[PDB]
Amino acid sequence: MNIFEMLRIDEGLRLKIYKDTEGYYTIGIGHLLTKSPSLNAAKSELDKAIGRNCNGVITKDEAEKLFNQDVDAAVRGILRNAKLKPVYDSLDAVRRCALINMVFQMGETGVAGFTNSLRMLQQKRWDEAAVNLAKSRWYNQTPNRAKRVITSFRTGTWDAYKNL
Repeated sequence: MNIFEMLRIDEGLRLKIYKDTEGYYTIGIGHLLTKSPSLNAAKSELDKAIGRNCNGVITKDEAEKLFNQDVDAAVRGILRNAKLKPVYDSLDAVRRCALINMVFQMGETGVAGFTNSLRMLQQKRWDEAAVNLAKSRWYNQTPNRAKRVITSFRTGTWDAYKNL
């Protein structure tokens, strides 16, 4: 298992514009298009992102390209972030994947706000961190995905995904 397979399980693949769990316009593998209510604004962002008139629809290939960009940008963002970088550097491979997953879903800023949990991860207090991460809107809103990520941080194995 790798970061790509992990995120592909959590986000799915949709080739037509869709609304995410939060009601936002998305396409492909969790690629947020806009937080704006206008499907029109979404179709415009999409065309800008792909470089063609897509009419709200993309190919598998296009979805995967966007995905490659997003994962890359998620990693670069962590590495550039003063709060995130030190945590990432302290982690093992699997747990690094878990942090990338959170950043891909909620953006750098959102994850950097998990001050206490970040501190516990840095200290390698697995059980305490899992408990703290669960006390969040994130967990209450998308509990099955959050549990999967949390288990990854808790155990340092891919057990939560070997099911799936």
